[PDB]
Amino acid sequence: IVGGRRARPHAWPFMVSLQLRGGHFCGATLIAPNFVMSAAHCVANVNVRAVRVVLGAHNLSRREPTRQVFAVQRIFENGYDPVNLLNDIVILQLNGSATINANVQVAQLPAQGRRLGNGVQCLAMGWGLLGRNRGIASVLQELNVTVVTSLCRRSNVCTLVRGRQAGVCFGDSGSPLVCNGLIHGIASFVRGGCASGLYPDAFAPVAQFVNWIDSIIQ
Amino acid sequence: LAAVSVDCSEYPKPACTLEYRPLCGSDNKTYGNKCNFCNAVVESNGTLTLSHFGKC
Ligand SMILES: *[C@@H]1O[C@H](CO[C@@H]2O[C@@H](C)[C@@H](O)[C@@H](O)[C@@H]2O)[C@@H](O[C@@H]2O[C@H](CO)[C@@H](O[C@@H]3O[C@H](CO[C@H]4O[C@H](CO)[C@@H](O)[C@H](O)[C@@H]4O[C@@H]4O[C@@H](CO)[C@@H](O[C@H]5O[C@H](CO)[C@@H](O)[C@@H](O)[C@H]5O)[C@@H](O)[C@H]4NC(C)=O)[C@@H](O)[C@H](O[C@H]4O[C@H](CO)[C@@H](O)[C@H](O)[C@@H]4O)[C@@H]3O)[C@H](O)[C@H]2NC(C)=O)[C@H](O)[C@H]1NC(C)=O
Ligand SMILES: *[C@@H]1O[C@H](CO[C@@H]2O[C@@H](C)[C@@H](O)[C@@H](O)[C@@H]2O)[C@@H](O[C@@H]2O[C@H](CO)[C@@H](O[C@@H]3O[C@H](CO[C@H]4O[C@H](CO)[C@@H](O)[C@H](O)[C@@H]4O[C@@H]4O[C@H](CO)[C@@H](O[C@@H]5O[C@H](CO)[C@H](O)[C@H](O)[C@H]5O)[C@H](O)[C@H]4NC(C)=O)[C@@H](O)[C@H](O[C@H]4O[C@H](CO)[C@@H](O)[C@H](O)[C@@H]4O)[C@@H]3O)[C@H](O)[C@H]2NC(C)=O)[C@H](O)[C@H]1NC(C)=O
Repeated sequence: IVGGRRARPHAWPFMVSLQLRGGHFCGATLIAPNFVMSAAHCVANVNVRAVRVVLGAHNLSRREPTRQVFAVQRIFENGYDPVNLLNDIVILQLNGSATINANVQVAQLPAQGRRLGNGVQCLAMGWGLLGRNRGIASVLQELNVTVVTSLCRRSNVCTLVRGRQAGVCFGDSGSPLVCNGLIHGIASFVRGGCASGLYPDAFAPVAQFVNWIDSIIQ
Repeated sequence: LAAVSVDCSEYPKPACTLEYRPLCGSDNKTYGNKCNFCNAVVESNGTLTLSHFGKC
């Protein structure tokens, strides 16, 4: 996240880190005790058996007693298209079920096909880059964004930080976009690189997939 | 001798996905993932090469 600020410790206790042996590579959201949701493109062409799912994190660089660590048992996709960056959502089933406490809680999702309109105030967050070569965050960063309709297509939720070069960057894929308490996007892509100040960041529109989500999580 | 490579042939792409899988360039910059790296290789008009996988 470029241009944002440090979250308060365990402010967003549904925020998950996905990690391979080099550490963080994508974000995810806890949507039920044993299920996390992310972007399809994070797991495509990686060895899913190697991915550890970390709950309870705040500063990735530190040894945190809070953390809960799972492995992935199965994945569910729904026609992810890498060419067009469509249906960029996945659900990973954990090989166990989290303990719910102050540091780890399950997120709230909108009803199917609820649309945000132009100007809605949301928060984005993530442990990705702080800027073109300022490197990856240790401490979860959050960022106030606005939903935008221009320069976006209808199969995405788009956001933009007006008057600043700020937004999502590498390592924030799969992280939530939260709007009025509910989880509306999954960070998916940029264009023109990070924080261009020109093209809005694109999320996968969770509200389009709620029937599919429900068909897994009950 | 590690003969490290990425294929940047489908490049450029207007958009990148946001995963972090870093690549260390011959310019000693860390690129965030293959997409961000490959868009830079086509913009260097081919003089930017791969040093190794990971951060610089
Ligand atoms: C779902 O999948 C989960 C994640 O799986 C991993 O990721 C995936 C992607 C894939 O790679 C998997 O193959 C991979 O495992 C998985 O979670 C795994 O599960 C493993 C098997 O269950 C587990 O491994 C082993 O755990 C042993 C536990 O024992 C330690 O803790 C207990 C409880 O504390 C102690 O009684 C033991 O003595 C021991 O260590 C010492 O513990 C205490 C002292 O007793 C501690 O003290 C500190 O804590 C105090 C608390 O009050 C506090 O006062 C502090 O100040 C301080 O005193 C230390 O002294 C500690 N000593 C240490 C840590 O060194 C381990 O014994 C065992 O390790 C040994 O063997 C390994 C192999 O040779 C060695 O590498 C290692 O160094 C040791 O020699 C081993 O680690 C994993 O921990 C865990 N992985 C995670 C979380 O990443 C789930 O199990 C699975 N769930 C399912 C299927 O249901
Ligand atoms: C950037 O975005 C952020 C976040 O965006 C929102 O959240 C995300 C997740 C998405 O859902 C987005 O879509 C949302 O927009 C924006 O932050 C939001 O700002 C709003 C105001 O600008 C705000 O609304 C108003 O809340 C006031 C009441 O707040 C209390 O209680 C609630 C419930 O707990 C809590 O959310 C608040 O933070 C606050 O909590 C108290 O805080 C104090 C200070 O920390 C605590 O006191 C200290 O506590 C410690 C504890 O150890 C210690 O004891 C100290 O000694 C002590 O001093 C206190 O304990 C807390 N209480 C509790 C119970 O925990 C309202 O009064 C206000 O009222 C009216 O006005 C509004 C405006 O007209 C009306 O809309 C409204 O209807 C009312 O008429 C507001 O409703 C949100 O709370 C806040 N959200 C979050 C998550 O922080 C931000 O605005 C945006 N910025 C920009 C610039 O766009």
